[PDB]
Amino acid sequence: YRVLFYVDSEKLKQNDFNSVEEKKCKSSGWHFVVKFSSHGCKELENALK
Amino acid sequence: KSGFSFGFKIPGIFELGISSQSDRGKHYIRRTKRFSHTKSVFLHARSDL
Ligand SMILES: *[C@@H]1O[C@H](CO)[C@@H](O[C@@H]2O[C@H](CO)[C@@H](O)[C@H](O)[C@H]2NC(C)=O)[C@H](O)[C@H]1NC(C)=O
Repeated sequence: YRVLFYVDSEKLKQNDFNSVEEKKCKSSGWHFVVKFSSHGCKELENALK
Repeated sequence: KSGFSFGFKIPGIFELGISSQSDRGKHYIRRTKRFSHTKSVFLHARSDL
């Protein structure tokens, strides 16, 4: 009475997360009747999982 | 955003004033996601007596 049982259990888990966010805003105004105004912002956001 | 104003007056008042403002901003977004899972089970049995 012989018995031979082989079990090969394998589990693999891998997870990667990366997020990049960059925001830059620049505004300049000069007046000397003369009036000048400039306003502009930029926003960038990215996320991957 | 941008704005400009100019005014000039000289008495002999006479007076003149002009102002200009222009604003425009655009926002764009996009989201994509995908998920796929596969599960397969193969069982084979053979017995001889
Ligand atoms: C859009 O971006 C948002 C950022 O909040 C994402 O929202 C969450 O993202 C995380 C990332 O793993 C998930 O675990 C959460 O379940 C998300 N929450 C919700 C309420 O969605 C979102 O996944 C992005 N993509 C879309 C909305 O399609």
